[PDB]
Amino acid sequence: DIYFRRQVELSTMYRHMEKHNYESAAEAIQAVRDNKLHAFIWDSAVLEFEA
Amino acid sequence: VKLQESGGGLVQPGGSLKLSCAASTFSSYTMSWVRQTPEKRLEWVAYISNGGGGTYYPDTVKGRFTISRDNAKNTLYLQMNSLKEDTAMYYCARPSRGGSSYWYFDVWGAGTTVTV
Amino acid sequence: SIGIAVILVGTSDEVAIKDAHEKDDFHHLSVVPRVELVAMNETDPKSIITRICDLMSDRKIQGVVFADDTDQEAIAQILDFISAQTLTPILGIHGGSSMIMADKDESSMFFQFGPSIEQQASVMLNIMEEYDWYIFSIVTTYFPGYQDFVNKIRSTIENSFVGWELEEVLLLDMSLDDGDSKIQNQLKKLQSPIILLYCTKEEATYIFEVANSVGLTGYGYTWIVPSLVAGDTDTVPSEFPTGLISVSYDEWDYGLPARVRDGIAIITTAASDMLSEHSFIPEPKSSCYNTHEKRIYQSNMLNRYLINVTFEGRDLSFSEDGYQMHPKLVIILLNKERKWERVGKWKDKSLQMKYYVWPRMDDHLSIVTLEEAPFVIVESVDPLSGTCMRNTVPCQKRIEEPGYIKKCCKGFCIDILKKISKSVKFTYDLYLVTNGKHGKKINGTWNGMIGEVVMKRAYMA
Amino acid sequence: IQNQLKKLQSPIILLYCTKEEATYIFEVANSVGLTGYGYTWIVPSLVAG
Amino acid sequence: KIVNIGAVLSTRKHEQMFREAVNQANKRIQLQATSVTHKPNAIQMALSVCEDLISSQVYAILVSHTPTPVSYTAGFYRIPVLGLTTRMSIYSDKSIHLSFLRTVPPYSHQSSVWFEMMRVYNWNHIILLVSDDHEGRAAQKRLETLLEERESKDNKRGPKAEKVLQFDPGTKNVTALLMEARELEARVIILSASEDDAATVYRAAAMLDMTGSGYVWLVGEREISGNALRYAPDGIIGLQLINGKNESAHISDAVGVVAQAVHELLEKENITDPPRGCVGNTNIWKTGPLFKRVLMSSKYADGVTGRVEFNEDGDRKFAQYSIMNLQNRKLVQVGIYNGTHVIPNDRKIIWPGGE
Amino acid sequence: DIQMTQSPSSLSASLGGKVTITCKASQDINKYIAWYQHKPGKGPRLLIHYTSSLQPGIPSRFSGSGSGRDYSFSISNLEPEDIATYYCLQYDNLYTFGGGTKLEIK
Amino acid sequence: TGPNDTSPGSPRHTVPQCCYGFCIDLLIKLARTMQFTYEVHLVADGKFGTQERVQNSNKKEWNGMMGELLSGQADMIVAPLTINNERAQYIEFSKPFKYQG
Repeated sequence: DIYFRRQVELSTMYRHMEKHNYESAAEAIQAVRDNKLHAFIWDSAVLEFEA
Repeated sequence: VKLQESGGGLVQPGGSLKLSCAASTFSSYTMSWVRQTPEKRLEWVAYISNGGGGTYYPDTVKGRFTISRDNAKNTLYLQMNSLKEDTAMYYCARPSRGGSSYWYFDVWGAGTTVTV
Repeated sequence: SIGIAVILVGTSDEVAIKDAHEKDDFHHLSVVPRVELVAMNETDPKSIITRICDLMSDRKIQGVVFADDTDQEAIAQILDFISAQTLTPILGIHGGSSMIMADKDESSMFFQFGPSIEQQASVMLNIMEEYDWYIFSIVTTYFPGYQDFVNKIRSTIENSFVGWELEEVLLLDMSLDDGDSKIQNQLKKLQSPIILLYCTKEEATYIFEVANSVGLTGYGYTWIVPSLVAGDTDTVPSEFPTGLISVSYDEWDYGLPARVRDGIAIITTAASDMLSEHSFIPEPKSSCYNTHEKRIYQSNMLNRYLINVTFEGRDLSFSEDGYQMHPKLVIILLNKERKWERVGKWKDKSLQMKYYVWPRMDDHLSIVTLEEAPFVIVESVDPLSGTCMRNTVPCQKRIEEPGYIKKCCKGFCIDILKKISKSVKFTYDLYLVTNGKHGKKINGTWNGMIGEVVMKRAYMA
Repeated sequence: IQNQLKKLQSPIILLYCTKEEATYIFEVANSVGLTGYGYTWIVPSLVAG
Repeated sequence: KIVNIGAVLSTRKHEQMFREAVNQANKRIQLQATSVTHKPNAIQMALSVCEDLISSQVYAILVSHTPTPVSYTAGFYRIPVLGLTTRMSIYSDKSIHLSFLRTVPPYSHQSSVWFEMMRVYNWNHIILLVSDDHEGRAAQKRLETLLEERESKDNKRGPKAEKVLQFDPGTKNVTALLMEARELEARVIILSASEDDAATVYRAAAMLDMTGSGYVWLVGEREISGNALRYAPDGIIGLQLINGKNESAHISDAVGVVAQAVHELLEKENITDPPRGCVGNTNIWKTGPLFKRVLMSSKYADGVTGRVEFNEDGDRKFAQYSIMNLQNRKLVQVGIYNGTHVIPNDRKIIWPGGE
Repeated sequence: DIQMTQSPSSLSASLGGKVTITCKASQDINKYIAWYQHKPGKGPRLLIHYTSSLQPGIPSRFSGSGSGRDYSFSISNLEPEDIATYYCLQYDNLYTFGGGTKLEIK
Repeated sequence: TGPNDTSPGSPRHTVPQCCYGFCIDLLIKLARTMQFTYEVHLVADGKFGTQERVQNSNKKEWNGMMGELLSGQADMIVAPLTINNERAQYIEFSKPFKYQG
């Protein structure tokens, strides 16, 4: 959220991101598998282990 | 502006006589009126504000009296019930400097009687 | 009963002021007011105080309402001194006390003005978020309380969507007012279109001569001219061009007797709150020079009551010394050598401005378009700001209604035009078609975009 | 000379003149503040030798 | 050319100091006299303003040693800077008074006196207790202006303190704040509160044993009254200003710096005069800033016991101290202070509590 | 409510004598005083304000002093067109009245 | 020492929990190397620390974990905490464990 609000070219993307964010990693990880959330953005050193 | 009373009588023993005092600006002006004893005492009767509210009496005639006013016809309305031991004269008095407060009148009425 | 004293100093019409309040029926409340008029050719400070406390013994006066034909920067600040000495409320709008900021006492009982100077800066931010104006420069002298003010409008960061854009604050010492070796060395930052200037009228009269001496004339305008500090639109010298953009509440007061009646209602509502919660009336002070302690300790419930009171949809919760949240504010138009008047409207969040263009001391085009796939994309506006961030256009669509809300336009050709505008020199008047018949020729005539081409409407398409 | 400036916010300024009119115009440049900035750039020796 | 000299407090010092002072300044350029004492407090002393100013305020502002109401009344009239030996901290508020000048440093001005302590006995673990008043916030701003120094360019620019507190419950709660402050490893205490609050932290430090070994105390001015109020045995370090109780030296240096200002203003030409009385008048008078100018551009070595200078705010700029500490219930005097010089000692530092 | 009591019962004096009648209320009035005089059947005439301020048209025959809740009102040098009866008014709360006395001439 | 918010809605009941893993093993090695007595208590909310302008004023506090580092609730952060320009304004870091994106 810092990297997106820092960037201006991604600002509209962040404005599309403001209405669907989550509070924890496992919440979005479980929500991707229930097809309510088509994509998720996080670090490689957790998502590559989780995959 | 001058004050003129009307509605004088005590024709029913124990009745109700709505007396009045008309005026000829009295809308920002409060009202309170006076009966006179055989000892001539200018005892107070009732209290209204200029806007109809603030309906009060002194301790002489409390409990029996129904009070209102109309600033359009510039008149007071109160029925006399407990003056039945008096041969009183009533006048109206419009207190000076207006408002919902009270001040020192020279603006008094004419003076009419209520006799039983 | 409570005692409210009104005092007018200077030539005024006490009849309209008298008549306004004596028709206000304050019944349906527990306490009723008690007015007291006092006029006005006496103008020493000592006579004013020794008149107030000269009265203050005969009648139970809970307070004083003074007037708008004085100079209150001087005498009036000592009201918080005498207020905390007397524990009696004093309200009002009036005179020379235009947005006074000071370190008044804790035990003073007095609220005044309207918005704060930072709430004023917030509406100045809502102004710069109407036309996306971005501050290139601020210039303020060393007042005893300016630099904290600017360092608070600086610390009020604005989150992106927008340029935050400070680039220079400038504090100049006006003791050593060498305009050659100080104001010249502090310039060169004036090559920029926006300069903020927070000062007084007399030092502006000096510094506008210095700005004319260097060449800060053409450039058009120099930007913020805060009205509430140096408030005399009638007798301002003008040694510059136009000026007066800014905001006060100081509409020529259609509401001044209404302000008096509203304040009386505020006081009576606070006393009604005390009678509903504790009921006891603190007796007002009865002297100034004799036995001046006068039932020394008093319940601090009135300072809490002065803030918790509000009057129906109008008076705000009165917390910061008298600095309210949403009082009515106005915007002024723009010349001092021809005493121009109010041109804007502000109400409680919103701004309405009926000029739409910046004057400057022909490259203005109307441009008519059409919504399609990704060349000109039309989307709705933000529900929090009204304007558009990346879309940067009005697109004043007609329904006619050229005041219908300025729907945002995106897409490819708009991104081309925003480069072509900086390429030569442009100014948009962007709007949509209405008949919906773009590129059509019927018997005799053309319709749609070519229809507004053949009608010679100073156009592109 | 004041209305023709403001272009001096820039690091390089060429100046082709004579010594006497440079003596005038260097007073004007000192009057506006064209001192610090360091140097002002071309001072052609062969003209005012 | 027969100037006036005001006074406000009481009828012993008017008799020395006033008839003697007009004859002292008469060597310059002539003077005379009216003076009063102002015996009751609020507003009765504010009542008798401009019973004396009816022709004194053309050439004199009444000066002497709660000192705050008459400065507000007789400071309305565009009245230049006065030097009065008060205890106003609230004298850096240059809008609400065009007229103040200290002749004694304020309650907050012990801070750079502390800042020079950071060098001798360099310690970098400081819990600084600070009251929630405007005075405390002013002292906070001054000490942060002192912290924001040494910015060039040896393990530190200087000792940055551990933390500070805010401490609203002066008379109610010290134990919770001190229980949290015991944990932070710091052993240096800066305490700036009232003398009754000093007699209260006398409770909570003694119950937590935060007055013993290592616990160095750095008190404000109103702790030397607290020794009476009953404050704990030793290792507390306190400061004390050179005479502010021998007021004759104050009125003498006052008469020297006003005789220098009268002689400095008398040599000029456009000395326009304010109107008389206060009878509806406004003393809007262009030589007011000139009075600040004539005072701000001259020195003042004249006097009896020491060099007195003036700052941009109106402080003394010099810090002359006798520094004490209570060595078993008595204030033994240790070295003294003189601005930027050394603190030349003549005694032995005990150390707090045991050692 | 506050109640007043005037006193006592008599104004027995000759032509040009001296009499005094007292305003006595149950509560503090802060010099809230008035004074009225009337014939039997004619109607009151104002005398006195806050500082015993007399009325234009009313002569200097009437003076008074007092404070707080107790007030005295003195009449002297009386011409017998003032065959009257004197009455006191307080208005701390809305209005207040007591007994008052009547004038006879001997 | 687990959070009080053991069920992340209303109730606040702190309990001793137990932890293990990567950072715990490296902390074991660093504490054994540098003679560290240490306690570990979890974070208040779980929002990784960020900056925002709070209380509609001129105050910027740090939410979450980094505010607890700033407020003296801890002195070291041993967690997967990324390196940013905004956190490293006044918070010293180390050589960063890994390389990822």
